[PDB]
Amino acid sequence: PQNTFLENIVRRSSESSFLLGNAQIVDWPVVYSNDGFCKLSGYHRADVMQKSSTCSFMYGELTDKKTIEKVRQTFDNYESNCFEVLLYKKNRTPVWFYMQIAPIRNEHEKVVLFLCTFKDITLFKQPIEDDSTKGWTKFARLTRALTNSRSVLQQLTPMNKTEVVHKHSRLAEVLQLGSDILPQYKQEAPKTPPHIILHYCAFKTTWDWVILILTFYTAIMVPYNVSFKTKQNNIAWLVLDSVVDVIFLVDIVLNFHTTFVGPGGEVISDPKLIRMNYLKTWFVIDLLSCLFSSLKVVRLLRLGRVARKLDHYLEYGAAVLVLLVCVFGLVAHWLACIWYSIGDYEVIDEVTNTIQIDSWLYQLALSIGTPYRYNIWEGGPSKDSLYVSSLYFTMTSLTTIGFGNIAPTTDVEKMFSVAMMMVGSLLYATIFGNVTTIFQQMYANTNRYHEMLNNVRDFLKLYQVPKGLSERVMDYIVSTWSMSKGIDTEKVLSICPKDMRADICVHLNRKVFNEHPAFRLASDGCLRALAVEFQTIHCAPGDLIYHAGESVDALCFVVSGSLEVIQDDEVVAILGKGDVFGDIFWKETTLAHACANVRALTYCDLHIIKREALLKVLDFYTAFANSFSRNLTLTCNLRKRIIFRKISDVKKEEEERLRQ
Amino acid sequence: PQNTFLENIVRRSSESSFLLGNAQIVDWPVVYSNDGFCKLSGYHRADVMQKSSTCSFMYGELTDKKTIEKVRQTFDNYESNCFEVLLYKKNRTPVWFYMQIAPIRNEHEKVVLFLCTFKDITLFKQPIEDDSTKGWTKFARLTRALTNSRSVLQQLTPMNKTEVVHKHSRLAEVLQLGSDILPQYKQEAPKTPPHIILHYCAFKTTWDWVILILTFYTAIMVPYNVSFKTKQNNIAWLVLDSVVDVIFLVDIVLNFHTTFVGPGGEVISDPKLIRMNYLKTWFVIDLLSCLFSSLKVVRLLRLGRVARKLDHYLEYGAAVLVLLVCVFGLVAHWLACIWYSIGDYEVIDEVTNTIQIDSWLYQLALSIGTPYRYNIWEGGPSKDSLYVSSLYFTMTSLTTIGFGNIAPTTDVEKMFSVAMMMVGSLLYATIFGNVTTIFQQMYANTNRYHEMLNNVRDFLKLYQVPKGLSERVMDYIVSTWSMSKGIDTEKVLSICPKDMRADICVHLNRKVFNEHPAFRLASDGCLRALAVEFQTIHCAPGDLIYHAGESVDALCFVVSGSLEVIQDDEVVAILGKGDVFGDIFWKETTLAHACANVRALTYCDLHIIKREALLKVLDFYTAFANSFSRNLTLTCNLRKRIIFRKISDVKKEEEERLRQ
Ligand SMILES: [K+]
Ligand SMILES: [K+]
Ligand SMILES: [K+]
Ligand SMILES: [K+]
Ligand SMILES: [K+]
Repeated sequence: PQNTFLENIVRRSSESSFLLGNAQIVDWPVVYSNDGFCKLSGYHRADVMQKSSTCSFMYGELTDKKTIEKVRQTFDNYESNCFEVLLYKKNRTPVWFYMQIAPIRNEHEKVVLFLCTFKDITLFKQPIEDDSTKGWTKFARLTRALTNSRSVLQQLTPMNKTEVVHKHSRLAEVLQLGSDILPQYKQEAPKTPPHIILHYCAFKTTWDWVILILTFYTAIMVPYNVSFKTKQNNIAWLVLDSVVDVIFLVDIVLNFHTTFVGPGGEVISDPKLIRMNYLKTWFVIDLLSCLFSSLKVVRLLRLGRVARKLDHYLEYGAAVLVLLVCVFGLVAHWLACIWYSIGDYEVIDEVTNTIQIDSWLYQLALSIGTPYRYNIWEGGPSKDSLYVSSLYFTMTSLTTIGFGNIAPTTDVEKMFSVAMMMVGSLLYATIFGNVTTIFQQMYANTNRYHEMLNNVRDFLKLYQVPKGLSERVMDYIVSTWSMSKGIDTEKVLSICPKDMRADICVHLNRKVFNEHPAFRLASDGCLRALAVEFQTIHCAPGDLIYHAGESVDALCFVVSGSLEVIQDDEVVAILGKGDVFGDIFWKETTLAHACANVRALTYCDLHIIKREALLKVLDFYTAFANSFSRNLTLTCNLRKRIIFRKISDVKKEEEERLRQ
Repeated sequence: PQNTFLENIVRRSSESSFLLGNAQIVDWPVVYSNDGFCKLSGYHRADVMQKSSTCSFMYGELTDKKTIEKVRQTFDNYESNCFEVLLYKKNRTPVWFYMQIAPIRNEHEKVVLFLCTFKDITLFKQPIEDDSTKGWTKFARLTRALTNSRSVLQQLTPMNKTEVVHKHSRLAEVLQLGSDILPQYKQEAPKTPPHIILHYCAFKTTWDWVILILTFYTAIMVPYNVSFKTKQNNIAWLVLDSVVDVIFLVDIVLNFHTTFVGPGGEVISDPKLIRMNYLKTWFVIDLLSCLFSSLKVVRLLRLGRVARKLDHYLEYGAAVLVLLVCVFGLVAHWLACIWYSIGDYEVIDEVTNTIQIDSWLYQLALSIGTPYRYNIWEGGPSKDSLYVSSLYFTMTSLTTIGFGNIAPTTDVEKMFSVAMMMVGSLLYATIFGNVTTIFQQMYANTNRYHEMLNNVRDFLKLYQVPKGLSERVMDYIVSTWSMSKGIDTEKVLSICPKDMRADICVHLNRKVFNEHPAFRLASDGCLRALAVEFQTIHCAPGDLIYHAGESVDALCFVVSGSLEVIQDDEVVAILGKGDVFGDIFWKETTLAHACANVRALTYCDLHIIKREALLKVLDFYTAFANSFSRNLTLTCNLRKRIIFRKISDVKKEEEERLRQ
């Protein structure tokens, strides 16, 4: 979903000098300048920007005031016209210009920009200049000013009294561009020329699936008709072939309207190139396949379409397995057809008029019960029995089972079965390799988890870590792999450079920004920085976050669970569900000693930010630092001690005081 | 094993304002405050904490002194009562409050906290105020003070003379909460509602195994009865089916009392949701299976339970192999049943009254010796021979052996055996893939070791490292892989963020803390820092730790073996089993030159700490730095030289002195 607007303007331009300027802002500042206006006026594309689009920076002394009034009025209310003005270049050279103001609409019909096309008509008019010494100086400059608009555009009548003709041509140009000057500045979808269908359309995929099914049907049925002679010839079967043939012809015609995917880029929608691409790639095979025994067997070339279209599916693992099973079936069928052809050729020698005992057809006739008769020769098995027998034999010989009811006994059958085995071994090996790769795909991840589990267990066993601490480590490993399922956040967030990382981190830390009053006067950039700098931790019951002597260097926000801050074996604070603790880092500049132990009661969830990152962020943004200081109050400051004296000690010391 | 105490209090609360305060500490400081007390008094949950739970910070001028005496007495000795007091909000607004003090017991019946529930009865009493100008000001505030306790709690009789009714309701509320106010603050185990059994209980796993065995039995026996017609019908077999059916009905009833595991969380024990979950997931299959040929064959739907329950076992590698072997056996049995059904249907055409020679049953009858008789038709093989023959054939066709005694010869048998082969190829490929994955699991680790071994050997051979140094490198590689078995401590310790790392490191370095007088006045935090900062090394006989010019930058503790410090080819120190050497880093601030070579005599073990980490730790903790300086004496200081003059030189120079 691009926003191709400059590309359309320059494609339509044919070497123009458009001067896109903003509309909603006062004075209509210039936003963009083509590198054709840098030569028509001498102003580079670094000072023309942010200047008024009324060309107030090129208005001089003898400029027409009334044209200034007209252009001011045209800019005032949104309308398009055409004017001829007399401006000055960077060298204070008087030059006549043609201006073609036109507004450009937004997505929902709003004026956003004002496109100002400029043309040069210096040689086409009389630019009277005062600082001249000879008459010829009034002529040569005309050739100097106009070079790409005289010998290129209007050179058929470059002689006098043609100025009115030039004005008429300019008027015709400006009148017949009603919709060409408004390309609808908007983020639109890709567009295609008429009578062109997208290769990824909803209709095209269904057409491709239909073509695949029909190609499979042809591959199944053509060898059967070639080998078993069919010879039924109904009217309910000769029309299906014709329907399939006309469908394939329709597909050949329709493939000329397909958007070829570019070499690493995106779709290409130029009919002058798609035709040539198809002709050079795959117009010979398609024509040959869709054109006697040879004419009817050449139709197996339709598998080229299946080979071409199966590229995205071949990436997967199960799709290759299904494809291999299908080709296994088709190969078995084709070998069955060849085997029956051999068996039919071998029986009944024609030089003599006897029947061969060697052929598998005669042995099959003995084993079924229907023998041959007559001596022309008639009898034998039915037409279904022959095909079922052939398929059964070629399936015994491809799966490496080989029962032995139907087996080669003639010289030709043996040297054909040798090739059958040579092909079948490779096919079977391919299937086995695909299956084992498919299994390894998932057992790789499972073994990756179990290897870490076993390594941790063996490390704990080796260094004789006492029971009660090994159990906690094992439970933590199991629990974290159950919760996260092996998905590491850092590896995923390393990808997607820092435009989606900030948004993802803001979403992850939404519970400490939405439900906390401190992060309420923060700009988007500051929130992005804080979100990418927090990181979060998960606790377990009994785990300690800070001990009695650790250095507090992180502000911790509690979003789930409950914490217990205990000092001198006495509970002094209970936290949970929206409490912040730690130390006041931004105004102390000294790491302190955690005065109390912070234990976890239930399964907690903390969003802790390190000291250095927080200080860096608060130093970069000044106003937010003041807001953060004013609006944040820690519910448990782990720097100062709470002074108290226990009741049991009071009662114990009272007795001693009474004694003395 | 959570400590859900606040959750129980807030669940029982029904929008109360409990004010949990400590008990063992004098004045009973407030520990936790609900975010319902921040509006009943205006005190935020940042200044109410660490204040006396006697509400001394809200006691005003006209507060009842006698109620103060009662609450002081109630806090003095551990007892629970209820009082009505007249307190002040943050805006000095007189407000009547109901206080419901109650102690909370520890695990072993000890008073720990004092829960003080508060209620507002402002509109329910007459709060006389002095700073008033009109009578109506005495009424509107009543609507302002009470909003969530008048229109929500008591709105059925909001008229005069109902104050006594309100007092009676309050007394009834306080009297009938004897056990609800004491949730036994304690780290307890998960609890379940009555008549609910844990899904991981010791009984549930046995029940699941029994159900698995019975499902396997049904899958084995139902097709046999369907296909071979059985027709024995004893009284010792019709009751086993009934017993299994009632057992499965009992299981269907009992599965309504199972704790479903939450989506990523832990068990869910709400009967109103487990029932709906079971009904939506798996109540149709279970009902259909446990309900003619169809009614007796639908029982194979019981395999859904096996499919569901086998999720944790499917992770392993050998369990999948056992499952695949079992399904191989069951598939062979089912194909045997189908094969016998086909063979029985084919023999003896019923249109005529003859016997078919094609069927495998007739060929089997010929090969055994028992033929068919009569022409109704009687004879043939026994009932055991038919089943053994069918199983043998379908096992020859699944293992890709295919002897050929029993093989398809009829049209139906061939087109059934084709499907048999199509299934068997995939099954056999699956088994092979599983086996090779299982082998690769362990050969991956073995090859990982051998690849490093070969790389080291080839690197030593390539750069022609002289013999006597390559041998030492190879011996070190072999010895360290024998001792550690490929278990890297750093990779294991990277996991388990810094709460178990400190404990593990303290345990690993226990031999330098317990058996050394220097680490005897160290707090837990300092020991944790030192333990996580040491790292340890293993030596070999002949290896040198420090040379004659290296920079000493580590304090080394010897815990096993013996060291030899030699200077000028003379032994000047022997160390071992509790000796510390190195340099005095904390008061020199200059890296020195090791004055002597420290060789290893036996297989040593050192716990060496780098200079930077030790200095950082000793700079963070001040008192421990003084204790460490006072209590540590190095047995071999590798900064100062020992001045000595050898005896052999004395004797040699004596002769020269006598000569001159
Ligand atoms: K075989
Ligand atoms: K294999
Ligand atoms: K094989
Ligand atoms: K065989
Ligand atoms: K045989």
